[PDB]
Amino acid sequence: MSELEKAMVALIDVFHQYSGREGDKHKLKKSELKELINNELSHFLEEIKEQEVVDKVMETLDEDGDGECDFQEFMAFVSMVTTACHEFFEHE
Amino acid sequence: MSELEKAMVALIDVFHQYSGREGDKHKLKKSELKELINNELSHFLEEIKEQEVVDKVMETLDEDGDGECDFQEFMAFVSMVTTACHEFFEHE
Repeated sequence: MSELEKAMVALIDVFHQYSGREGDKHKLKKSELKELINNELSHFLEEIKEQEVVDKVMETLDEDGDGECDFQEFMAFVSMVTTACHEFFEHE
Repeated sequence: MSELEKAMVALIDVFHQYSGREGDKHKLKKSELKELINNELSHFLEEIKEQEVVDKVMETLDEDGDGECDFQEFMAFVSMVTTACHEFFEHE
């Protein structure tokens, strides 16, 4: 019944879901990760002030596009992008 | 209407709330951060296999206990701890 719990804990669910799709149940794919952000989230993205944060995770993302991601990797990857844009509390 | 959106985006809300408590509205406090994790989350914690992940963020947390945290800092800090415990998809 809290914010970080229902929300943060909900993230742990996405991995059990998206990753629970195919046989694997503890490893994602650089493509399902880049898609996880530009698909599930993709909404408050406008100019992206942290071009280095999104270009850093998006770079390693398009750099391999041939391996799989982990749970701590797709986790620290979804947070950096959700914090890239400077305006995150102002949606007028 | 997605998992990463309602969840991940919900996190951006916690900062606008917990931090929106006092005058500041874009900076948390090492104490409200450590409390943000052990207060809002605190639930699926059992043995914590990543004693280094929780001891790493919990160390810098109890190391300063005198400054304030940012939004990308409290963000990458809440993800590392929610991924510290190895068992995150098995709650029997």
